[PDB]
Amino acid sequence: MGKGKPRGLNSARKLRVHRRNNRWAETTYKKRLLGTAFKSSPFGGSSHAKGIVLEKIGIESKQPNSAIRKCVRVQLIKNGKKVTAFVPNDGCLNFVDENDEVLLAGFGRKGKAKGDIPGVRFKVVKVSGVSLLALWKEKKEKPRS
Amino acid sequence: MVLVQDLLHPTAASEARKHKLKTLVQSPRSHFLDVKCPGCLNITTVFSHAQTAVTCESCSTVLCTPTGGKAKLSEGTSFRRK
Amino acid sequence: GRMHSKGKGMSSSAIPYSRNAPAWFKGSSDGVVEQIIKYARKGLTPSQIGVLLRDAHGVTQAKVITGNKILRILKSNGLAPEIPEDLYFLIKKAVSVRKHLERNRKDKDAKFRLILIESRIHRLARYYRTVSVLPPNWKYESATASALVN
Amino acid sequence: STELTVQSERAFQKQPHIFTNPKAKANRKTKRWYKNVGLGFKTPKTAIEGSYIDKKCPFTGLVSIRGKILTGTVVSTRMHRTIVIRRDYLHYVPKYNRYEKRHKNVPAHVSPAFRVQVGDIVTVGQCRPISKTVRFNVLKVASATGKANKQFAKF
Amino acid sequence: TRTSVLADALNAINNAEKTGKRQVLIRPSSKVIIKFLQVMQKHGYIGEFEYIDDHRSGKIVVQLNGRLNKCGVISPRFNVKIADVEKWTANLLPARQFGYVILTTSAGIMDHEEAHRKHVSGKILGFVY
RNA sequence: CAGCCGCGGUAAUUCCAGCUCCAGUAGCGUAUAUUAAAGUUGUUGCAGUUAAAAAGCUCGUAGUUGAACUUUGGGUCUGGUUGUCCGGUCGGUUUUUCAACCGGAUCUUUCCUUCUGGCUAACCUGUACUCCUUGUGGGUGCAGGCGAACCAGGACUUUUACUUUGAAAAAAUUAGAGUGUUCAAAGCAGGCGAAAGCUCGAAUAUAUUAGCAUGGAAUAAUGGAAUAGGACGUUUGGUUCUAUUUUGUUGGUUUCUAGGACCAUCGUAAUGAUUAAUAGGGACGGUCGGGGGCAUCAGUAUUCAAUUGUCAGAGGUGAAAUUCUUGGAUUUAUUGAAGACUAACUACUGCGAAAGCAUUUGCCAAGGACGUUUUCAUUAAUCAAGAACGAAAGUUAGGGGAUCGAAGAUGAUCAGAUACCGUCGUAGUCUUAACCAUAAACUAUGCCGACUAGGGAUCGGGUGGUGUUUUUCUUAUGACCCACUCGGCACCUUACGAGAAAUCAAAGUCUUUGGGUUCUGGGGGGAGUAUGGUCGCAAGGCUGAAACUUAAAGGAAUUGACGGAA
RNA sequence: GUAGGAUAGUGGCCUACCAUGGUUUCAACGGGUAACGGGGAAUAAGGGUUCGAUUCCGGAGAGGGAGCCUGAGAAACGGCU
Ligand SMILES: [Mg+2]
Ligand SMILES: [Mg+2]
Ligand SMILES: [Mg+2]
Ligand SMILES: [Mg+2]
Ligand SMILES: [Mg+2]
Ligand SMILES: [Mg+2]
Ligand SMILES: [Mg+2]
Ligand SMILES: [Mg+2]
Ligand SMILES: [Mg+2]
Ligand SMILES: [Mg+2]
Ligand SMILES: [Mg+2]
Ligand SMILES: [Mg+2]
Ligand SMILES: [Mg+2]
Ligand SMILES: [Mg+2]
Ligand SMILES: [Mg+2]
Ligand SMILES: [Mg+2]
Ligand SMILES: [Mg+2]
Ligand SMILES: [Mg+2]
Ligand SMILES: [Mg+2]
Ligand SMILES: [Mg+2]
Ligand SMILES: [Mg+2]
Ligand SMILES: [Mg+2]
Ligand SMILES: [Mg+2]
Ligand SMILES: [Mg+2]
Ligand SMILES: [Mg+2]
Ligand SMILES: [Mg+2]
Ligand SMILES: [Mg+2]
Ligand SMILES: [Mg+2]
Ligand SMILES: [Mg+2]
Ligand SMILES: [Zn+2]
Repeated sequence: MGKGKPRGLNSARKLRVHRRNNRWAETTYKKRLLGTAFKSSPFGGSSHAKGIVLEKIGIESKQPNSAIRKCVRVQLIKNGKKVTAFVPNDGCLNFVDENDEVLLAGFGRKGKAKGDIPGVRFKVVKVSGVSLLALWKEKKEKPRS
Repeated sequence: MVLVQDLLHPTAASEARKHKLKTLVQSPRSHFLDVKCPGCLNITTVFSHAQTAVTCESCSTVLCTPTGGKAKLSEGTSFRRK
Repeated sequence: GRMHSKGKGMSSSAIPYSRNAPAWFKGSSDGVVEQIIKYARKGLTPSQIGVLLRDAHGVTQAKVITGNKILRILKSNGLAPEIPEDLYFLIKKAVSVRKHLERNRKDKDAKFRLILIESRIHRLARYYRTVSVLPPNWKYESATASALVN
Repeated sequence: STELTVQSERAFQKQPHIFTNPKAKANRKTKRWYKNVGLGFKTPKTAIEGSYIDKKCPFTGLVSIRGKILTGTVVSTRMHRTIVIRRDYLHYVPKYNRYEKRHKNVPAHVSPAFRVQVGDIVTVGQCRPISKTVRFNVLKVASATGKANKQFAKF
Repeated sequence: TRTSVLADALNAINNAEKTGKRQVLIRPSSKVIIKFLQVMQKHGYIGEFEYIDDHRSGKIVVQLNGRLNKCGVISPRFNVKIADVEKWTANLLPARQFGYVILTTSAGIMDHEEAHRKHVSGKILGFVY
């Protein structure tokens, strides 16, 4: 068996073409090419996005572990799209409140779900210009209302 | 046939057995059978695999009928070898 | 291993070791050439002539005894046909197949065979063109094929 | 391709600043000026002997050969006084470490010195821009015949 | 078709070695092949070898010593620019110390070391370690 | 909390605090990209029998590739370059006893491009023969003349690719030499005197794509003399020239002549075709075949009908029933019509590119295998464009319709059951004219090539057997037996070769990775969908997403458990 | 292509007259680029892969598109219309 690919000394262009063709099966590559992040993906293919807290929503978790996961329905400012952001640590949701500006981040999985929280893709990071972790700690205090 | 065949000189028997192609050197085993007909006293150098209704030099006697391989020498006919 | 079929045989003519003449088998080169020419004139194709030489007379190959082949000799004399022999045969076969098809519209295998033959002919024609025997800008196909044949 | 008529435009054409003196009485009449192009290229006799003018001829005109000297087979002879050379070559690609078979054509001006047919190998010298694409000028048709005389097989 | 005759021969040789044969029969028998064989002999990987004259193409017999391990042939005859030689050797051969990379060049069909000595490289054929 | 695995259900080492403790440390976390890891994009370097993956099949232009063959070998000197032989030496250097290694000149049937001339350096020389140890140690020296010691101009180069060294690829960057920024990251500085002046530096290397330059002639192609219109040249004629140099200088004409070019004829030479690939084509030969088309023959077998006979039921059942006639249905016997099909034969049998193809004979062409001292000489291998076929069903349009028989009626069974089972039975099934172009079109194994381990068979060719029998006396065909031979539809062991393993003599010769090619796949789903194209009468086909979702989906086997399996 | 016109000059740059070419599966043409090009950057066995708005070299632009003055040099925008 010569094994598929042409092993000729002048078979280079063909090989290149083949490689290119193959490239469209690789998912990451495809994404990079087509601008799926730029055309979809609530964020603009960005790390973060500021968004308005439309409402506090407890979401029921996937399976095995059973609980309500204190998420927030956020409306992204730049695009106008509506997403659901999980809110970390104990309480935290109280701190976040309602109708606040909220700086979101990706959850970890380059999109996709994060473990058990179904239909949820984002960590709330900052609420109206602080930081959720900090608030939880009480190392830093909130700037009043 | 195993390990140390010593391949330049086989026994001739082996060569004979193997295909007229699949020995050391290509060499055919077809022969120019020098046929004599019953009629005229003259010798026809008949190749043993004729592929033809082999007439004599002139007279229509019919020497050999071309069977797929070696020719059947029609009727009681006499022949020399090569 | 065969051009068209999936049958990979070696039904084949062996050829002897000595490029030199098989001593005793006598006659003359000139005579042989003359005979060949005569055969050509009569209508026998090169291969046919060779076969004839082999069968009844003491010739083994012309390449051996004369030095030259048969086709070359014919060319020298002025006796090789316009269309080379094999090619001609192929063309004839194609024509026959076409005729058969015409006779019997519904016949798929036959049609396939015809197509194959045509392809073969095309290949051969191309080769000839590349060589320089059959002049260029010339397709040996179907409608004019018959005309070419006869 | 074409040729033959000599003086056959709306205008009428001479080798510029070059004079066919009517007072003087030579056999040639037309004082055929010609150029020796150099670089080890001969002036073809067709150019010096004949009649045609051409500004864009490198032997009977004002075009001067300089820069690169390409060669190549001719694909198209269809347009007037110019040829389409087709310059085949190989392009390396290091990711695979092999080659392509690549194309590039060259439309080049042909002086009626030469007879150029399709599938003729032609050496061509760079020069002034003659036209839109024609920046090259034919100096030597290498395949003069290429089995033209020896076409017929019969003895 | 019978492409790279040399390659085929090499493969056959390898097979023979694997078997534990003391000798090989090779059909086509080229110039290149012959050169390769000679090189091998010089190195010390092969016994006698003899070209039969089938009044035709060729037909070699090689005496195997039991020393050959692999007798490889790289596929398209890649163009080697002297520095790349080292890389090739690294890729193919076990150890910086021993083995050869039989490559044709202007000077002749020679091993890699020989080429280096000459100061002349070219296109690869095969290798022996 | 947890990237993931997961922890949480009153004993949390995973949540929330203290102590301990770890890691990193003036840093450390998080988010998204991206590189590595990913041989999970593979040229190096992956997979496709089953895990995703071989187009159903063959044809086929591009492309990619492609058998072997033309200058090999020996001698004779001559340059180096490090190990050696002592340091011959004031830790370094110069030869010899030796070496391998890399060149160069040559000579070997051998030209390295050839000449028109410049310079002929040199002595192949020998013109006077001797400055002089008894000499072939040594050179003042110029008519014939070795030209390689260089030019300076022709003539015309087979052309590449490949590789060589070189010249060019701005600095910064990168690599990198030197140097005490106190160290470094850096930076191009510095360093030394009488410290009156002097003085090292600011390197080198890379970048390979394309062009330029030169050496090399292996490899790979290309080219040339086969109507030789061929090569040379003391040809001998010629033909077309072109044309400068002297005839005082202009305009001629023709010369001598020296350079083109072009047909003759004379000579010269070894005058000119490599093989004929267990490559390929084609002829020939006997054959082989359930290969194809068209044409007929059988069995028939079922069904309806006809005539024929006989008086209670026969059909059907899965255990069981419904269901049909009796004014003999069935059953018995002869026919007729129709369109079907083509058993037995029938096999680890044969053919065909697959789909597929089994009664007869005939016709019509084609085909493999074989055999061949036949013929051509690279026509060859595989293929994106496009092409040829292509099961069944379906389709339109025609013929028939026996039975089975999606639809539909209908009889039971079960909690129910328009489901089996049951009875019937439009479409079809079958065919003929058009399409369609799909299949578990499956060997779930692309093609071509080569090589590696035993064995018997088995089909088709073909050899040899004083073999046996046929028997019309020797026979000669035929038909076996046996051995070998090539050929396709096929077991056992070890695998050292493989493989995840079932298994595999290929699915082997693969991390000891490269014979030649086409095609396909990249977690599962969403989805063969959406969309657009395109192809169709349609049904559908080819083509073919993403969003979003999810931690498994698979494969193989092992032990179990289980099974209205044995 | 021929001729002109123009230009600092070459040139279908433009005009007249004629010819029918020219490119293309060795992907022309079209579409996209969250593309200014290169030096280079990140990664780093070898081969690679991704990035390069950005200190250097080029190229474009001065809200958009157009036009021009002056001038050796601008189709300038810290000139004009
Ligand atoms: Mg649970
Ligand atoms: Mg074969
Ligand atoms: Mg084929
Ligand atoms: Mg506790
Ligand atoms: Mg990667
Ligand atoms: Mg994989
Ligand atoms: Mg599969
Ligand atoms: Mg399949
Ligand atoms: Mg399919
Ligand atoms: Mg070869
Ligand atoms: Mg550095
Ligand atoms: Mg009925
Ligand atoms: Mg049979
Ligand atoms: Mg039957
Ligand atoms: Mg196709
Ligand atoms: Mg049907
Ligand atoms: Mg039923
Ligand atoms: Mg019911
Ligand atoms: Mg997928
Ligand atoms: Mg002009
Ligand atoms: Mg960029
Ligand atoms: Mg942009
Ligand atoms: Mg930039
Ligand atoms: Mg931008
Ligand atoms: Mg700039
Ligand atoms: Mg602005
Ligand atoms: Mg402006
Ligand atoms: Mg401003
Ligand atoms: Mg400004
Ligand atoms: Zn007679």
